[PDB]
Amino acid sequence: GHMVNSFSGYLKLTDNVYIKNADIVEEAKKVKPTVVVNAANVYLKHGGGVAGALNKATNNAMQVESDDYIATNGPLKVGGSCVLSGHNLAKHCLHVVGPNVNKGEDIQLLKSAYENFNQHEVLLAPLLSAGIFGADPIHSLRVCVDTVRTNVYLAVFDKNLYDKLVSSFLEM
Ligand SMILES: Nc1ncnc2c1ncn2[C@@H]1O[C@H](COP(=O)(O)OP(=O)(O)OC[C@H]2O[C@@H](O)[C@H](O)[C@@H]2O)[C@@H](O)[C@H]1O
Repeated sequence: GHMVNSFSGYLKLTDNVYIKNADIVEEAKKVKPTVVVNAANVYLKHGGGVAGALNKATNNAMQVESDDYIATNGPLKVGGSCVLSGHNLAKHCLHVVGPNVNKGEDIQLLKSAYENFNQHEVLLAPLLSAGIFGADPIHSLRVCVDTVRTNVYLAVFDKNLYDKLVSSFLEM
């Protein structure tokens, strides 16, 4: 049978949102998901954070394909997305651009970002904008839970952040 989208060890937060303390790259190898989400910039230049880890795991294939896409089509809009190959990690990678709060981009665009998730049944995803782009992780989670109606399995790398998110959620 197909052991595709074989998620295990997630906490169910809502009907359609699950969360786990895991490296999204390790989850990708284990699950072989249809879609993995990248927390991208508009240039798909995969730096630190999730983007760099995903790219490193593809031996730079993601960056080469991303360079090609951007050469052809130009940059994404903040809040926008594109579907590219998941290479050796997944069938597809949904590249989504959260607002860069560190450069004072409108936090409103984080709702636009998560809206992209609704075009896909099942996603393995991180918290958009909550790392290098300097949004409050609890805010990213709230906007995710409030916006996404499809099945999202969130991977949080940092144990302490995972614990703060889960406690903060289960108080309301
Ligand atoms: N390997 C990982 N697995 C799971 N979660 C991770 C991982 N690495 C980081 N995280 C967490 O995922 C969330 C997203 O952080 P970033 O990946 O930095 O995303 P973002 O804030 O949107 O920054 C995007 C920017 O950073 C670059 O990676 C990217 O090219 C873009 O310029 C944060 O909570 C971060 O701690």
